Amino acid sequence: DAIQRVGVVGAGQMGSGIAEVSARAGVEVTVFEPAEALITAGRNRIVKSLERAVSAGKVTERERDRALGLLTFTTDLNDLSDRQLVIEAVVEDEAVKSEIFAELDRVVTDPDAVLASNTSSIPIMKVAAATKQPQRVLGLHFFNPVPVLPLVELVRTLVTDEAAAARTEEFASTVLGKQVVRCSDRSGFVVNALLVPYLLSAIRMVEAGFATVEDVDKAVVAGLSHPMGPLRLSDLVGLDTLKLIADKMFEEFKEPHYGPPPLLLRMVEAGQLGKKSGRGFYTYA
Amino acid sequence: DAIQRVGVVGAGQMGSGIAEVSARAGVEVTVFEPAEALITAGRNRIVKSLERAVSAGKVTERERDRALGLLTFTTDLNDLSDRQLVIEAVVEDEAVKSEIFAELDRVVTDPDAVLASNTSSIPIMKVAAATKQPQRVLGLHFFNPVPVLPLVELVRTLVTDEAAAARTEEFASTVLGKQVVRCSDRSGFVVNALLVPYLLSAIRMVEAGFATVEDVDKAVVAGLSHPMGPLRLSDLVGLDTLKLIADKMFEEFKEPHYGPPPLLLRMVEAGQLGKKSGRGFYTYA
Repeated sequence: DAIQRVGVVGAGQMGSGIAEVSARAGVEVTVFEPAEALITAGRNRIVKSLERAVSAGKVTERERDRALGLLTFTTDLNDLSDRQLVIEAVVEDEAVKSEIFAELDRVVTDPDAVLASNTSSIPIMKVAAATKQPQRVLGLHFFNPVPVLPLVELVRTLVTDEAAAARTEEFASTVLGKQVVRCSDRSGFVVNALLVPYLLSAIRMVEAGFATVEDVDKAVVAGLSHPMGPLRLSDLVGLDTLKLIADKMFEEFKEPHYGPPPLLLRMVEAGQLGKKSGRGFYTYA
Repeated sequence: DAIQRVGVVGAGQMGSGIAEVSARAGVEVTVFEPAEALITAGRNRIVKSLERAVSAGKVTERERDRALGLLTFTTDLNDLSDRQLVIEAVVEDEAVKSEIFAELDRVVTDPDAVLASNTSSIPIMKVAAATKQPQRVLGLHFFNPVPVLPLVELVRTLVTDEAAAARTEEFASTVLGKQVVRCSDRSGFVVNALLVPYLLSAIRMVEAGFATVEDVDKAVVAGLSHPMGPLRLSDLVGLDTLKLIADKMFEEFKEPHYGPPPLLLRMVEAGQLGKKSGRGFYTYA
């Protein structure tokens, strides 16, 4: 019934956060990547994250050691054969995700197991259709920084098994201590679908010279009590990431207000991607 | 150069808020309503407000009385003749605002005086066009609760005098302690033009059964760290106010995503206006 054996495929920012929160909650976690370079970069992310948490008095030294003791890193996909829940968080590319789900579906043989994707941009039904048992597949969508933000979106396809969804929801709630939000398999789900068009409209105001970057952000923090204004927040999301979600939402829904504005296109093309490149709507030193 | 004598036209929720914060800032304030019944309603708003604020530790016993000491209520518009700044916050109706601004213009004779509108729905140029000195008119847009939210929008028309704008900005910053955001005379200004399409998009999600009211609000609070989710917030803005602002944005810009969705229309027709009627997206006892 209950989930004690978790697998994670991918060890970027999101994959590393998902593995960290699962190990800190006391679950056995196996992290898979195809190459030794990617394993070591993933392990180093988790080690550094946990070292910061210790320096700030949020986790003890023994907690940190216990978490690391529950993490197993491997480049053999067969080490995932005994998992009850596997979460995929790799590059946002349809063909790479389909190949990984075909191979997970063969290797992970427990009929009660769940195969979940963290994707923001590929429809869940498309990765489910890569498997021989599509009823085991769903969306489980997390938010950076995964160890802090207490939310997941749980996305059922047309064929997701009801009992698979209930097991996953109970895991996210009872083990990870997160709030669970349900929705249908539609581009952007709930959170991104409200957030991205709002950020785009702010970018359009700036582009049309209707208000400055500083005044838009000021107006939102003071008037709406958000922690951060939309241009600052676009910079944190990443302008390339914002452009990709916007492109997928336009493709699905065809309404022009979902499409990326010209200023955003010009900034992505110049390499002005926000905080991660050193500049977007603001400069980062 | 410096403002010490302020007039407020109207004593509903916004006008009483504007008078309170000016009196607490140590400026002299005359509040005007035509009918004596409206006057008593206003004083009581302000005394309740100042009491609820002494209750929760916020202000020295005598401050409350210094503030009350600086407020004068009148049913004679000619008492506003000596005002340096007059702020109108009456019913959102073009023909009513026009009459008031034409009279104000005749009564206030100082050429350096400023006549300002708190309106959300009428273009500032239209109320300016009703006066003989249009260069004295601008928008000064506050946000409820006015003694808490530290923001105003300062909206220049095509003809607002530079000196009038700079004096008004200095009053808002230096005297009221508010942040000041500039923009042009366009439906929604900055804040409402970002907020309202975002709220409408949440309502469309609810209407299509894509996610529940509680799940959308949960996702925004946990996911985006907003203090309040969009349907809770709609209930607090008022669904009638939301419909009015959406109607004007649609008339100005003609893009369908600015128009009010059918669920919002039916709710307003049913008298389900949010917190103030006892029911909107949620029930209030």
